[PDB]
Amino acid sequence: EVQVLVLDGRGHLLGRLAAIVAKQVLLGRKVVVVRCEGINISGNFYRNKLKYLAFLRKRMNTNPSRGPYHFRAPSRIFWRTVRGMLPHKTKRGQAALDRLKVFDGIPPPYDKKKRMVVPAALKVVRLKPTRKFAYLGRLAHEVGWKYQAVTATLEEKRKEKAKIHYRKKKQLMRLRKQAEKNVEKKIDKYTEVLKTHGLLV
Amino acid sequence: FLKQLASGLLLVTGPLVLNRVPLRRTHQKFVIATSTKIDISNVKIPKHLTDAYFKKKKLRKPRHQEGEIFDTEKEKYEITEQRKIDQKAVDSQILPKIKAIPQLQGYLRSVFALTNGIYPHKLVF
Amino acid sequence: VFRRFVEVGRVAYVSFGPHAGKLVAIVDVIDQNRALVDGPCTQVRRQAMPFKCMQLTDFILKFPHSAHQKYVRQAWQKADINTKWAATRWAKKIEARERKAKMTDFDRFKVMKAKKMRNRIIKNEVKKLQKAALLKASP
Amino acid sequence: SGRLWSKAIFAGYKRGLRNQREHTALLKIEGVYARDETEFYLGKRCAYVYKAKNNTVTPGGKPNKTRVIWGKVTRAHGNSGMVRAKFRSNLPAKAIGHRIRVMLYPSRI
RNA sequence: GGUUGGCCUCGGAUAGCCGGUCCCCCGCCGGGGUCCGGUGCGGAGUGCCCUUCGUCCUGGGAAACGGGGCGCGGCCGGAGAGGCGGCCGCCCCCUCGCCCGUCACGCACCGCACGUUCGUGGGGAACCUGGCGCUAAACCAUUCGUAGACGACCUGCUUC
RNA sequence: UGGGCCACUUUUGGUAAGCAGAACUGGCGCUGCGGGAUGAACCGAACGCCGGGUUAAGGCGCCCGAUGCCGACGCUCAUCA
RNA sequence: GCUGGGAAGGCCCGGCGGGGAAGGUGGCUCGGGGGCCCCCGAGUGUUACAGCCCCCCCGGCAGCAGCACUCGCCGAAUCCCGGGGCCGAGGGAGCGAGACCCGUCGCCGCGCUCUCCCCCCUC
Ligand SMILES: [K+]
Ligand SMILES: [K+]
Ligand SMILES: [K+]
Ligand SMILES: [K+]
Ligand SMILES: [Mg+2]
Ligand SMILES: [Mg+2]
Ligand SMILES: [Mg+2]
Ligand SMILES: [Mg+2]
Ligand SMILES: [Mg+2]
Ligand SMILES: [Mg+2]
Ligand SMILES: [Mg+2]
Ligand SMILES: [Mg+2]
Ligand SMILES: [Mg+2]
Ligand SMILES: [Mg+2]
Ligand SMILES: [Mg+2]
Ligand SMILES: [Mg+2]
Ligand SMILES: [Mg+2]
Ligand SMILES: [Mg+2]
Repeated sequence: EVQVLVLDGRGHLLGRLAAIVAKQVLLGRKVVVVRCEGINISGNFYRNKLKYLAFLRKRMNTNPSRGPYHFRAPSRIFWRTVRGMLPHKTKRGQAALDRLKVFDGIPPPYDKKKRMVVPAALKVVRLKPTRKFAYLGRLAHEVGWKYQAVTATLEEKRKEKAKIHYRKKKQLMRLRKQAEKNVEKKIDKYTEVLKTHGLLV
Repeated sequence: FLKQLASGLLLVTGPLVLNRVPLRRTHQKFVIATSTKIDISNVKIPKHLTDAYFKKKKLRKPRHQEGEIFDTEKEKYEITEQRKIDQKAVDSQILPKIKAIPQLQGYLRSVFALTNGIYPHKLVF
Repeated sequence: VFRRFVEVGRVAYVSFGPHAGKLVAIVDVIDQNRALVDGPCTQVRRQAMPFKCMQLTDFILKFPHSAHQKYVRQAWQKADINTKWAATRWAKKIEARERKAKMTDFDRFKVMKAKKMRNRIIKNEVKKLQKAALLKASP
Repeated sequence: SGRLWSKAIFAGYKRGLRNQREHTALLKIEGVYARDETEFYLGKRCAYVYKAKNNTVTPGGKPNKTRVIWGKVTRAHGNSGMVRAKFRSNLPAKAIGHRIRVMLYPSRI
């Protein structure tokens, strides 16, 4: 679509979410992924940590400053995973990669906006409940990431402000339900039209 | 929709009062037939309303070969008084049947559009 | 935690497959994945059926397992499921979802008009309630 | 007073992995994510509308910078709602991931 | 050169959830314990909101505690990238705008495409038009030697 | 032209060899194309310049066309799967 | 159309019955609960205050590879209609008038008239 797609990274498997996001950006869609620290990877944590430590070992022996760049932030880790699923050495792939914005936590532009979910990449449906998984935030923290604590504090601040918004939203909805009861005689004419056509059961 | 003409073109009137569409020809391949219908039986569509009636007319370019003085006159197409009489005759007997069932004139008065939620293949017309 | 159980006489709603949208009664169970399934009053003859296309309802019929279709129909007709089903919120949401899909262009226009007036009257009254509740002057 | 056309995306050309057939294009129509739903759009006129630098004549209007390459949907591609389209001229590769309009013109309904 | 309405947000669980209400505890709202509902999610994103032909006579309903002012002035909230959102005071106008009807009219351009928006779009020179405002540095040259292959770098140059 | 080489199978020397030597058919050499990421020999198939349809072998998370099937039944957790 | 001249199945409480049982109904016994009355578990066993399988002395009705989507192979035992896509190569087809304005022509399949009556709409 023409609008930006904002996806919540919590509870989403890394590769499965990256595959969906990669095809979306190749189709001209702007995608924003927030809470990349909440992304999950299947398999126990130690095993997934070994995979990144093996990644850390791959470096140019002659000059590591030129070699593979190992990004430790969860947002950049997810960004690199998507980059491995795009033709990033062509102009089409670079254009697609520039349509992806990745964030740790939820920054102020997107904290006030509704966030989508990809069921085909969710851990609850894609992974057996008895299997072990790893958190991208924990994996990032123990391999070099430096902002797990500050992101946690800011995410806790954001959650407190969101609860206040939800209580106002719930108070507004309660008032709307009371309003519907109050004006029922002057509404049943239009209520009946809605019911005949499947709206407002 | 009133009748199909001898060339297969459809004769349509959106009651000119309702949506400013006169008695006009149209092509069935470029229309969407909705399921809502009004009974226009026992109405009289005038006999002279044929393809020759609705066929376009032109002026240029007789008695004139070299174009130095513009022949762009007449371009204001004029509604023939016969066309107004025929439009008045058909509408006078279709409009009452449109007014019979509720809020059909308002339906004819609005235009059709695609909203970002709906898709044409999912729509029942 | 669990309230709805696969059992003999349990009425299930078919979500997809050749018999989607029908109600069936579970007559017997086989191999954990399939069940002997029979809807005599809903036009589903006895046959195997995966548990994946079933969605259990709250209705349980009383008949012995692997009983003949006649006894299942008698149990289905006595305390009839068809009328009880149609009265549930589950069924009338299915029906409401069906009539909304079959809504024509004219009906969409009239719904758009009714919704417009209904929302303006409701949203007026919301403002009035808000303004009224705003008069709170007390220690 | 309305969009009057369906939103579609020029995903790419009909192709193998290592061979590209540019004469036909694969379009992704919004809201059509299964092959059985592509029946409505078969034969429908599709247009790639873009802008250029020099003015060009507009049918029934003053010249402007809008250009268009017309086409039509030919058949369904795959099982997930893709359609194949033929345009009078092969679509430029710069249009991949951009808007294609499906006109609804040749209506069969 | 793209685009052809918007969605302004609980936290989350999934062998469970969501909503509402009386007592208890926290300084008038949250937090718990009852109790009542919903759960193939209907307080539903398979959703919601807005909905565009325009006017003229003309009645019934909705409202009338209303609307709209790039009208001013004041205030509050937002810092993770706040680049945003909200509330008052005064003023200035419409009784219109929303639904159902009456009444006719508008280029009805004579079947036809790129129509319809964002949009007063982004960027660069330049003219006119008013108000409020500003009057600086960098580099070279010189000097220094905490520096130095050359560049580069650290320094000084009318005042007490 | 009279340097050949490779593969299934049979087969001699050798511990063995992408080694050396035979038999048979096919191939590469002389051959492009689809597939095997990549590759003389493998699998499919051999080629004038094109449009449409359909396939072979091979595939259909994304790169990268195609499962975005409410696919079926099981097995498997690996701190070198 | 064929098949095991389909297999199952539906209705006729299938009726006169017989037998078998168990993933055991009722009842009874034992063990745990709700205000000596009502539930759950474990035994017993042959209808009971459910049902299941086989044989019948025999079945009857409908339907029939089902428009209650359980499981096939087919069409001289097969026809009708519709939609989308690509394409339009060729250019003197006249045994006839003795062609004359441009061969509406060959093969094939049909209709009417040179027979007469009616019938139904329409002028
Ligand atoms: K435009
Ligand atoms: K020779
Ligand atoms: K020789
Ligand atoms: K055809
Ligand atoms: Mg030689
Ligand atoms: Mg030799
Ligand atoms: Mg050898
Ligand atoms: Mg050798
Ligand atoms: Mg050679
Ligand atoms: Mg050869
Ligand atoms: Mg070859
Ligand atoms: Mg190859
Ligand atoms: Mg390989
Ligand atoms: Mg081809
Ligand atoms: Mg591949
Ligand atoms: Mg693909
Ligand atoms: Mg048959
Ligand atoms: Mg020709």
